[PDB]
Amino acid sequence: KREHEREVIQKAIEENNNFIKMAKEKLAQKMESNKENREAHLAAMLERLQEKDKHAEEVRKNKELKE
Amino acid sequence: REIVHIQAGQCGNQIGAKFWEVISDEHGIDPTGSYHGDSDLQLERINVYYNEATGNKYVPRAILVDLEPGTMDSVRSGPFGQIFRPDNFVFGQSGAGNNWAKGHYTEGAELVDSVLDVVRKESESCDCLQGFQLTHSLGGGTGSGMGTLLISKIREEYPDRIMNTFSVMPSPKVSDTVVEPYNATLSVHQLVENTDETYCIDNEALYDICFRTLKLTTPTYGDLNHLVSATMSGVTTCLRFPGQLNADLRKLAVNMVPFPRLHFFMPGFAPLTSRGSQQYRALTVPELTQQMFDSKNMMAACDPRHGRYLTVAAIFRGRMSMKEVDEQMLNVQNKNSSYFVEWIPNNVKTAVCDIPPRGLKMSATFIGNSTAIQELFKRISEQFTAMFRRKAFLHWYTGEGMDEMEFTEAESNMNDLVSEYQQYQDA
Ligand SMILES: Nc1nc2c(ncn2[C@@H]2O[C@H](COP(=O)(O)OP(=O)(O)O)[C@@H](O)[C@H]2O)c(=O)[nH]1
Ligand SMILES: COc1ccc(N(C)c2nc(Cl)nc3ccsc23)cc1
Ligand SMILES: [Mg+2]
Repeated sequence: KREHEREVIQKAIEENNNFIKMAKEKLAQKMESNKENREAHLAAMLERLQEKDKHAEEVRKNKELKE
Repeated sequence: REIVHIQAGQCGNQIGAKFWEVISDEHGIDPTGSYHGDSDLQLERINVYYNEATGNKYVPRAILVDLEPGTMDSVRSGPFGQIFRPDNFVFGQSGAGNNWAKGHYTEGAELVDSVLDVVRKESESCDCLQGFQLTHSLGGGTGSGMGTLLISKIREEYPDRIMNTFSVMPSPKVSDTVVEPYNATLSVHQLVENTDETYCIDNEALYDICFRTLKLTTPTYGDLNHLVSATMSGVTTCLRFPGQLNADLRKLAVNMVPFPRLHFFMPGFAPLTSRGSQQYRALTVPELTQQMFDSKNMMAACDPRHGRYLTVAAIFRGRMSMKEVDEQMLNVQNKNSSYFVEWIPNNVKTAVCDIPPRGLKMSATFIGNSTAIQELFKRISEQFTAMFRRKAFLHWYTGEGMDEMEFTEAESNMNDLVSEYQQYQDA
């Protein structure tokens, strides 16, 4: 009975620890992928704005060729 | 032959405090521990329950236990609270939340060694320890879970001492939480294995008595505990006073328990009185005898006519004819012989004590080992399974590390107890 008593309290400690552990890992993974995804969206937005500067340079070049 | 008393949890400490108030008054001890007593019958066996201190003070051999400090503060604030030895208050801070698992496995485990240290100190000063008596409820967390944890540890360290309990069974009519049937069933499983004798104090019966017989419309725990303290005083009479019997806890166990597991008693009391209001006509010995055997006077809500008395112990208190007491006790058995098992000859024993309890010229206390006690455990078993079949409210327990399997074993053991009581009701 003493053996079973400490196995019960060790089990309670193990479940509480595991819950804390999984919550900590779950949000660490969530914040990591959230940061990646937001950055990928901003990176794509700039990459298309920069293409607008590449195209605007070409436009002025073609005007020069017309002279 | 010293008894060590332990009271645990809210209910245990409240009925515990009342018991010490009541028997101290009977033995002529005031809240200071001084004896201003009339008779000398009062002191002859006073050492069964009291340590003597220098300056001829009498200190209860009592240990007060709780995982929560509140109701032990109220006891110390209480009338006789100054009589208890302050070192024998052992308490935690977090409470048990009405959870057997917390009292037994997580909160109670943290505190149980301190209690066992206090138990040890009191035992080492004993010339010859009889054993222990515990007051507790089975429906809460502390008295139920930690109380049964204490019983198990006390048995390991004192395996040749007697363990006696006054256990208050929960009732929906007087109920704190829905999980009482869980706590009670887990506790009964412990009581079956680890006590020699337990008085089943049924809050259902205490409520029915107050409502029906005592015409108290809204009974409080104060009204319930008046009944409890009267019963506790009566059933202890032959431990505390000199008589033709000079009983102790082991002889009570030997003569009341024909098979080890069937050690759960229905107590009875007469006359039934409410607190504060006194009635001025004493009973006749014939009246005492009939009332003490009446189902309306049982402190466990079971019908005695639904079973058989294996053994009975009866104690009559007050100045009366022992001849008339003998005739009336012989009368009830001879007229109702079918309700006493034929295979235990002369299974009714009567004792008389001259000192009556406070407020009564005459009283009768009844201790029955009846197969009808199975009704009590059946009632609790139904309430348990009603929730358990849907696993309702279990998370309170699995959250402390308990497994469903432990609930299944405790329920199955209590069903076996019911079967065994049924086995002897027909023999
Ligand atoms: N007769 C009686 N029963 C009580 C009293 N206090 C609590 N109870 C019962 O005990 C149960 C509650 O358990 P409790 O002892 O308060 O929890 P604990 O503090 O952990 O021991 C309830 O079902 C009540 O019916 C009391 O003063 N008298
Ligand atoms: C069935 O036969 C018996 C039942 C019980 C006893 N003993 C030991 C008692 N012990 C205490 Cl403490 N009180 C009383 C009161 C009346 S008997 C009794 C003896 C014989
Ligand atoms: Mg309570």
